[PDB]
Amino acid sequence: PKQYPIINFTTAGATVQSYTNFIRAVRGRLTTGADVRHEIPVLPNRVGLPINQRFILVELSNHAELSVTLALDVTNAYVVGYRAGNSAYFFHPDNQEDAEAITHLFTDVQNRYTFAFGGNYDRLEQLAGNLRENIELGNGPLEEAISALYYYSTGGTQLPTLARSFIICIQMISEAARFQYIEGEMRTRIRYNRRSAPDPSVITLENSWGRLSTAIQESNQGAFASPIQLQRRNGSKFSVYDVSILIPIIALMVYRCAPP
Ligand SMILES: O=C(O)c1ccc(Cc2cccs2)cc1
Repeated sequence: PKQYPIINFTTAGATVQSYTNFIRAVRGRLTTGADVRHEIPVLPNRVGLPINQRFILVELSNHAELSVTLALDVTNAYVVGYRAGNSAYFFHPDNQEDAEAITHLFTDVQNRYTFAFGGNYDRLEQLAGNLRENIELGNGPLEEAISALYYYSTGGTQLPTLARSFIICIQMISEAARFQYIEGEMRTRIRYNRRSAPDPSVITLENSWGRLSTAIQESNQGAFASPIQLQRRNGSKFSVYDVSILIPIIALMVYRCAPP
């Protein structure tokens, strides 16, 4: 339709309800082409997906009324790049096909840049000089991340702050879309007007998203080949035998194959 779907969100006067509707809307657009036949939605297969269905845009704004737009890949719900003003910035794609795909984003803009680095946490934590466990999430942090992303395009933001801001945005949007549990953790932060880094329960879920997507889609009648290990709020390890307990926790999965 000329442009990809746009969801708007603002930190200005943000409430639990407004964040909830925002995440609801993002999931909606992510799952237009999803396989919703089983207990957990499966995002469209990367292979053969027409380019006009490949991305969604998330436009973020704050009290300062600065605006940036993130591009998310519908196949994994992950941020691939963003726009601020007349410039767009992309994470380093892993292959030639992904590199072609992003040429279809933000075609309007004068200035296009591809970072040397990918958008995985390991690398972003390195650039930020900060682990996820010491980077606070909440409305306040998201407000500041929006400003920092905007001012990267004017020379006002240094790369470590940019990376820290991506880590914030990805967790509060992509991971909240992927995980009802993480969305809920954000709702609590918004309710009580607090900012705090994610505990190990949030972090291991984020790290386990691909593995969980795999174990679930390769399960025998919903029971797992081998158990997957997660962490509680206090760091203690437990394991999960079957999908039952994960249906309320994971909202979307990356396409995975299945056995012979
Ligand atoms: O006991 C806890 O603190 C705890 C246990 C499990 C999780 C992850 C899940 C929450 C609901 C189902 S699995 C988080 C925190």
